[PDB]
Amino acid sequence: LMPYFLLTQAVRTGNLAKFNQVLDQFGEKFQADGTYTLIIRLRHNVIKTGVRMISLSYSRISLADIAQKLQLDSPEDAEFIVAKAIRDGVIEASINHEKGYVQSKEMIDIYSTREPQLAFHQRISFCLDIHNMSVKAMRFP
Amino acid sequence: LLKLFTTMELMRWSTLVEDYGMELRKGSLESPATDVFGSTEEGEKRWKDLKNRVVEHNIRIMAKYYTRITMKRMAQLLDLSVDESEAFLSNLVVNKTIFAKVDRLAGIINFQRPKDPNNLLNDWSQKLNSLMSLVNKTTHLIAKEEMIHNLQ
Amino acid sequence: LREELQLLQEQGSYVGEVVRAMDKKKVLVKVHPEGKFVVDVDKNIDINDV
Amino acid sequence: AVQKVVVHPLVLLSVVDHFNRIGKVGNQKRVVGVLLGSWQKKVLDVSNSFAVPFDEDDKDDSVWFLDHDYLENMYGMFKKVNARERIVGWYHTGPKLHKNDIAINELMKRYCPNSVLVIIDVKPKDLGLPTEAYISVEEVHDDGTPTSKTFEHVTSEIGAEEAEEVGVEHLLRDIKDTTVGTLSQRITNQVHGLKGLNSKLLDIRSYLEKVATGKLPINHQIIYQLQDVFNLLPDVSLQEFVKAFYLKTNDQMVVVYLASLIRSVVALHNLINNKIANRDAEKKEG
Amino acid sequence: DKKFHGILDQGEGVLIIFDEPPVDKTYEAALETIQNMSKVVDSLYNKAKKLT
Amino acid sequence: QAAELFLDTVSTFTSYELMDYKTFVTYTVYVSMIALERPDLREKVIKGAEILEVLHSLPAVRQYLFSLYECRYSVFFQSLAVVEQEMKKDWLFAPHYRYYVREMRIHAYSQLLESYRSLTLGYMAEAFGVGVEFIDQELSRFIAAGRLHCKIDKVNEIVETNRPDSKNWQYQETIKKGDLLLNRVQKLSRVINM
Amino acid sequence: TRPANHRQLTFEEIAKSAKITVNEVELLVMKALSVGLVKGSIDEVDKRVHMTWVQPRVLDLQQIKGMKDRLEFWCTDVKSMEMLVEHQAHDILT
Amino acid sequence: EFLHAQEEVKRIQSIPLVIGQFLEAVDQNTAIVGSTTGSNYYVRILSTIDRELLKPNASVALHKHSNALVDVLPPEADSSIMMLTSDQKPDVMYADIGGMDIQKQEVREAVELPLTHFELYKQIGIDPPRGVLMYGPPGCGKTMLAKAVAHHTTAAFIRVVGSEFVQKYLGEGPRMVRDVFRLAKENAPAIIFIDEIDAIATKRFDAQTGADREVQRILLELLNQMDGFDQNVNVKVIMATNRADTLDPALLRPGRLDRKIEFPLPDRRQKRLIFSTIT
Amino acid sequence: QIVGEVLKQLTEEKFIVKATNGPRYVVGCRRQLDKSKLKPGTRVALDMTTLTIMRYLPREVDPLVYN
Amino acid sequence: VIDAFRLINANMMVLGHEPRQTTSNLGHLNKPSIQALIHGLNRHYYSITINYRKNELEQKMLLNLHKKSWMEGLTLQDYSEHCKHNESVVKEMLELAKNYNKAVEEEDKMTPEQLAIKNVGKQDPKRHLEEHVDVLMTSNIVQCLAAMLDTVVFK
Ligand SMILES: Nc1ncnc2c1ncn2[C@@H]1O[C@H](COP(=O)(O)OP(=O)(O)O)[C@@H](O)[C@H]1O
Repeated sequence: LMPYFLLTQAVRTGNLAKFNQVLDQFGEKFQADGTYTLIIRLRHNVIKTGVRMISLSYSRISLADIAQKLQLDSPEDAEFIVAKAIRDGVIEASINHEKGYVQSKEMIDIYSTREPQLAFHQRISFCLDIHNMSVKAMRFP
Repeated sequence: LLKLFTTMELMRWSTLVEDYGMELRKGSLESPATDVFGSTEEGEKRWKDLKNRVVEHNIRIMAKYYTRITMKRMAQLLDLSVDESEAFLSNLVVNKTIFAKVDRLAGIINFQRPKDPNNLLNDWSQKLNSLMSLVNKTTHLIAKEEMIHNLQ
Repeated sequence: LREELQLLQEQGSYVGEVVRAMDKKKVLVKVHPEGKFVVDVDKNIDINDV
Repeated sequence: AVQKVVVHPLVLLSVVDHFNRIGKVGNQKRVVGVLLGSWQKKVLDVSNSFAVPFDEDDKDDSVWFLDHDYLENMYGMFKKVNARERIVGWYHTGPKLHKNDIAINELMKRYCPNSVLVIIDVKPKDLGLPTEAYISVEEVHDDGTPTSKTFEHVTSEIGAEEAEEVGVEHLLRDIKDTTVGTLSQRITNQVHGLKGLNSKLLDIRSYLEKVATGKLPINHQIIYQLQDVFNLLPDVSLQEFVKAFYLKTNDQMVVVYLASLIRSVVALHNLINNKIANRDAEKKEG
Repeated sequence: DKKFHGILDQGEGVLIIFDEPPVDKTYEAALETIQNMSKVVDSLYNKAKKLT
Repeated sequence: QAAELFLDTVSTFTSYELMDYKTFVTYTVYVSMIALERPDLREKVIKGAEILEVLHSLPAVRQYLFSLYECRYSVFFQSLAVVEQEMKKDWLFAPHYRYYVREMRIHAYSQLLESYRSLTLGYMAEAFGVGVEFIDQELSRFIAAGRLHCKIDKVNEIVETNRPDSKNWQYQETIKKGDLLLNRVQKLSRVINM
Repeated sequence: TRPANHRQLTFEEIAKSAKITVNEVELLVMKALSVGLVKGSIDEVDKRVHMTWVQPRVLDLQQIKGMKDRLEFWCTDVKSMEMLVEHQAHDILT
Repeated sequence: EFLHAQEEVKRIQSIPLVIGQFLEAVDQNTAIVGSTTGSNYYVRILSTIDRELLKPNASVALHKHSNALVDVLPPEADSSIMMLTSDQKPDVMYADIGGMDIQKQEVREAVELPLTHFELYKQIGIDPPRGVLMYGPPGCGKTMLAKAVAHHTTAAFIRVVGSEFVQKYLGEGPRMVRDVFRLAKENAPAIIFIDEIDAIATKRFDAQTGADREVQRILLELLNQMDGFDQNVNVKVIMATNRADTLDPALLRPGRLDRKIEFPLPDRRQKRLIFSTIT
Repeated sequence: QIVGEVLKQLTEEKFIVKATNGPRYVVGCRRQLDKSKLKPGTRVALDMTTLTIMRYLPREVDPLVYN
Repeated sequence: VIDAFRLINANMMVLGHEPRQTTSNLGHLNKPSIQALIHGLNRHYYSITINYRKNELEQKMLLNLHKKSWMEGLTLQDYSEHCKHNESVVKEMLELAKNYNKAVEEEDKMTPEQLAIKNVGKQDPKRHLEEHVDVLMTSNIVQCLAAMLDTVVFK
């Protein structure tokens, strides 16, 4: 996990050469585990992950600023990346071809308080399967 | 008195000084009237007292009628400018006579207390029960009138 | 428990300080409101059980 | 003149039994007697009943007879045994009311100034109504309407007599008309509440349809005055739900966290205790 | 020091004063119940009885 | 925990154990500064008469403590750097990158931007030291870290905070704990039936 | 006619209804509140008047079809939702 | 059906209760209670209520006609009034008193136990005092020390009032002593202050006249409660008397109450000090 | 009605009323009356049989000597 | 209590006593009170069996009409007292939290039933059982469903 720790640090930072070097050093175990194709996929999706994190960080971030932050050096590439993030739906960052506007959040609506209970009311389903298991497993003799 | 006591009329003192202001110039005896407003210094002081008095009266009657009223209309109704109208509004609120909240940058006012959801749903349920009682009473009334009308 | 409540409607039991255990299944007892109440013996407890 | 009347669960069955016992030979379908009780705080209550044999003829509804001496002796005995009891009204069966009611009221009001009429449905149990109350008002039908009889229904609600709970519980002891079994009982409550709402509102819709057809006389002068407000009362605006999006949804989600989860956790504790016990028993039996 | 109920919107050069509803302490009380009714029990009990 | 059991000003010796009573007090001040920001801390530590006396004994210590209490960032940041330098010269330097100055300024920035909605970066920079770019990068780094509940409008250079209501934030806390305890009960469902 | 179906009594709607000017709207709605026609809130940013009536009158019994239709709409909605919750509740009620 | 039956049998009425004090839970499904009119009888204890509020000698609730254990009333001070929580209230703080000391050093000694120091009572090996009788006249107030101290170190303060206690509620006297002792035990910062002992409560030289045996039995139960305290907690008990001569030896003997303090007359120098302080 | 004193109000529903001659009971209050009219330590009237508060009454003391 | 008996002459006791005749019906649920036993009545001849004329046309009338709740199941009552009721519920279940805590650290390794019998506490797992939590949940869901049913009726 120490090289995995450095991989996490590289994912957060957005740099390339350092983690490429450490992969060339100790990537054979990654190949043995069978994730090296995925390893390169992370190596080139580090920019996507950094874009998600910086979009969560900022409200209206400049495309030039995000390109400089994640080593894109290209306004058009930054625009393409934010387009790809929004079409993937991982983040809510939108595009305004004027300067790169992104909408902010809003106060809580009808379902924003109800989605936790809707996604969590399986508690009674767990209770009923527990009770049925008890019914199955209360043999007296 | 009949005009200026009740029914929340627009007490535009500019109109009143001629509609009901004849006591200043000539009435039946006009002697108490000339003592009050016909005087020069104390008379003008009591004139200003009528002016503000009717300003707060208009503010109060507007409180129970209009929730949000635009600043220009409120100032025109109070026969003053925006700053004077807001100053008198502050003078009322510091006395707690009216429940008023104003956005000064937007210059828009509100007189209704924010309804807590507890009592909001409570009055909703009271409305529901009023409707239920109305259903019961209407049902009995129409059924019995139906009986009387098919007694043929 | 409801039947116990109905029994307690008749006070349930009465506290008695036993003094004299006579041979003929008899105990004088003392009850705080009044005092001595000569009475028989129960079936679960013999004369000597007193 | 009374604001409202409240009927006890004390005289209904007595009236029904009186009907049953005096209808053995009198098949007029018309049981007429007096309901005695008390009126104290604009709330009238009935504590005792009495039936008198009574024969009618359809000819102008003026053929009848009673035993007034016996009825008055009954009232004197009832007042002697219980002074607070007084004749609160007179009752007739046969909810299809005839025209002798005015004469009966005129004759009996010497016992009660605000004479009222009570109809008991011995055989009918339509939805839940045991009886209906009637107040006599002949002071002009309306501002711009001709003369009429116009016996109106003073609002009636079934009261709660004391010390009858023991008897009714012992009597039924089979249905348990209480909130027992809370969840299922409230489900049944919702069910028959919806049933009653649908039936009554369907009756109101039928009354509106029949008024539109005009086959029956139209008492619009109170009908629209009472139903227009009902219809226009704004219980359809949903922006108050917008303002109260967490109307209780916070309580809903805390209950999901703290009742369903708590039940699941306690059931899990019971199951794992039982599993430990069963495993230990299976391992240490021999 | 929570002596006032507002937020200073410097961009608009104003301060938005808001009437804070304090009846929402049920939220925090429920969280405290969750914490002191689950943490103190689940970990301890099902780490003591790891084998079942 | 350290603070809760360490404010007790009952020393076994007048000057021993932790090298002094003054060093004891410096430990107390550091621990409290890590501990909280500014609630009735006035009535918890500031009211301490021995506390005020020992801050009289140590002016610079009194200086940064009163700077944090008064929320005057211009002197606060310099004094906080001095505090970090002092902690470097101390073997109790375990929070070398977490809780020397970053956590304290996380608390300070929370305190500042709360009761604010949109405070400009350029003016908050001079109200909080100098180097508008330095404050901008610090805010970006700390928002990435997770605290400082706000966002940055870079095209206009504004700090638009997002403070949840009492209901909203506590709701968020409850859903987080619901996630943790669903994980717990799923682990316990694994424990059962095996 | 509109049971809060159109609860936005804007100035233009008021002008269509009463062929009255803008300044007279204030006095007209004041007298309406005084008599008992409309008792709702009166705004001026949007000039919206909330709709509550507590002084009913003749509803043109030849036009009782509208209220009959609204009442039967309420009946259909209530019965449909009762049947829907019965469908959801067969697992207990059946 | 069985869930319906279970939720149906859970009615237990319990609206029209009456009060008759519990003696003690001998076992489960058996008990002994004493009603308000006496009539101590053995009863059956239902499983609805148990040890959670079934403290030994606290006043409880009973059914109107069944006298059965239904509920236990938590509060104890207002059962017979006799003062209550004079705590959380500065009436006269401490140094504001005009009597300066008289001694007041034995009284700071008496507050040492409320002023924690129960841990320092051990280790050092000292045995802190328990009973403080002040056999002084109304000079010094004799209650400016108990209205104070109770606020100097936050602690509950009770007037008790001996004259009121001797009354028809002599059978309930033991019970009220138990209740007030329980109120004190509930709050380790508490001090009992009893007044007007000398003339009415257990005079030892004039023979028993009628209800004097009731007073002696009440004092016996007070001794029983103070012995059952046995330094279990840090609450304190102080009587205030004008003359301790008529007092019973049982309270007067060491091992129950030790510290005798006399609060003398204004002491002309101290009197001038009092005048300055009040004025 | 029997005469007693409000020994303890307990709560809004149940109250402690002590008869002048011994027993105190946990009773209800009269519907028309309110707690502000009942108050603690005030003379009241309990129902003879059902044992519930029926009316509250003022009291008086008299020295009746050399008046 | 409605107990009916008969007074007897002196001859019934000198003949074969217990005038209760030869059948196995009046021995069903025949529990005379102690005072009745010590008195002659309810002991002279027998105790009479009671029965209630629960005839239909009468009993159906009573059950249908007297105990009447027919459109009263439509009450909404979302938060009339229920916000503070939920506050109190949270406080009660926090007490339950402390109780179930106490139980889980009691949890002794000596057949915990042995510990529990002598250290009953009437806690959430023992006496404040899941039934009370179910009552709270039923109240909440009943108010929820009434509110939501009327919300969908509101069209
Ligand atoms: N500063 C003070 N110093 C001494 N006594 C005071 C002071 N202030 C008030 N007092 C008096 O002390 C009195 C207490 O008297 P009291 O309690 O009746 O005496 P005893 O306790 O002997 O019965 C009060 O009546 C009050 O007037």
